[PDB]
Amino acid sequence: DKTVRWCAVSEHEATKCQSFRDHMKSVIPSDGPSVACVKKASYLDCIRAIAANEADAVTLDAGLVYDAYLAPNNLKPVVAEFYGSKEDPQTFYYAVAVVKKDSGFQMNQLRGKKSCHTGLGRSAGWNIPIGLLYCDLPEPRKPLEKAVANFFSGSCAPCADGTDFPQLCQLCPGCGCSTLNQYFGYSGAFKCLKDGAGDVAFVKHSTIFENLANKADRDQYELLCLDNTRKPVDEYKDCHLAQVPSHTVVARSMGGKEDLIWELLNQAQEHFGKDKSKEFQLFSSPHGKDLLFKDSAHGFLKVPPRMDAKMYLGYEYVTAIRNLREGTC
Ligand SMILES: [Fe+3]
Repeated sequence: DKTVRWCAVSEHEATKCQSFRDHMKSVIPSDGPSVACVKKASYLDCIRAIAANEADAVTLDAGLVYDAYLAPNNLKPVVAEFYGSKEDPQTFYYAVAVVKKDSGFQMNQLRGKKSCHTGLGRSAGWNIPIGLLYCDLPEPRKPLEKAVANFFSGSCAPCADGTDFPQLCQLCPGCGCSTLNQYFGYSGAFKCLKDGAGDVAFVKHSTIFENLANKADRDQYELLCLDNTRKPVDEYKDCHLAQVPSHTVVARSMGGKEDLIWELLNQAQEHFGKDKSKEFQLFSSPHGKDLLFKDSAHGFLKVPPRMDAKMYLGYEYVTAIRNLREGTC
């Protein structure tokens, strides 16, 4: 079988997936890999669809690769994004806290603010900033959601349960887990800050550059540094919360079609990759940012075949995510 069933998360992704499928048909020979689109309501539905042999591939933030590995889904990373450039491929990025200039507060003054997160469980939007915060609370509210809900004065945490924790959806009611939620993802969390809904956006170092083309506009923003100071958004290298690994395509650990997923993706970056074509762009869309893959990605690299999720993420990140979810301090 030469079809890779790609899992698209809701409507904008499904639109781009269809364009992906149709543009690959225009350049890959008829005996080559083809794209079929499967649409689901959230990454987690895609994880389950893949484990159940209803879909083959989906791209996940590395924090979500954790959930993807857990039994009984047992998926594995097979193809990783890289950032930066072909010339120096980065398989990491920086988690940063973006704030508006002249809002005055520092990192130790986040209590009571309104917070914009990319989504529950994601590296920059959640695992890093909450992972740094949780234990350092004097309060054992500590199985996360309730503790974060009380610490901030209202949030948008896409994919959180708004019935159980309404505070975490105050800025984005329903906490929708797809780009139909306008405050989902890196650029949704940035808009949440830009719009004045929240006081801080937990996103990545490219995010503000993806959204504000003009240096004068960007000058109205700053980064919160862990030593309770602020720096210009250009100085993320010296002012970030953490470095985290690349988003990656996951697949079944057995019968995953990983070899065919690589073939589809490699041939796709060849024809429609970074600045390759004006007919189609793997890495951007008129339909939204970060659909199917990150806009900030410049291409794909194959994951070594021995490497399971825990090896991909590494010991410190797997341990932190495990500890963060158990509230162990
Ligand atoms: Fe991410």
